[PDB]
Amino acid sequence: AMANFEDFLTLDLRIGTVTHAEEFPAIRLEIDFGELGMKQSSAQITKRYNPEDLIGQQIVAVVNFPPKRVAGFKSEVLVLGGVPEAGDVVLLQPNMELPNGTKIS
Amino acid sequence: AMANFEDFLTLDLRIGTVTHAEEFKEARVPAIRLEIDFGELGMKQSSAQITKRYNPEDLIGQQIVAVVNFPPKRVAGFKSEVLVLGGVPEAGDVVLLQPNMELPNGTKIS
Repeated sequence: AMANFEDFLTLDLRIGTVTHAEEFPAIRLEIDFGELGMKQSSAQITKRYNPEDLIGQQIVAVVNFPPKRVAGFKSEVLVLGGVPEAGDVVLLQPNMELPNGTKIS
Repeated sequence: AMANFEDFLTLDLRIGTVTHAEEFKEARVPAIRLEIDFGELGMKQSSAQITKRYNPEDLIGQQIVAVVNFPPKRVAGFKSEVLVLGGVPEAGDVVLLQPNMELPNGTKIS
């Protein structure tokens, strides 16, 4: 099914840096989005990522959806990844460091 | 302004690998013309205004992220079939998105 570019333009895709990560199947993240401030995300990225690995990792997120609660944790942004098989995620990242809050287009 | 998740679900974002790249002028703007392998979707062509930070040589074999289900974009005879995504920290400056680890071409993004 063909998509509308104006729907893409409604999305706010940003770069942010992971500043905290914790696991108690998801990882709770806090992420620095620059002028947008700090935001939380819950990400089902336990297949490949250990919370230690992630501090200072730059990610790509959609920042302007309504929040959702995952096991009580407020997830405010949707962190984007490729899914080559069910349960598996590889994070997207910029190829070079960018300023936090950089817009994607 | 707040976006609807259902609208996001209409988009088809995919990983592809650049197999060929050439510097050219798109409507008198320096750009790189890319041929990109999207796995099950096959080969697609795109133009990207990425000359600030990229040269054709170092793009070959690189994996990128693109939206593949928009109508094609045409500029001055050049059809772009996918939108290659990048961060734009200032005018003229593009840093490409990439997967953090290797993925099969055509892998879907969510």
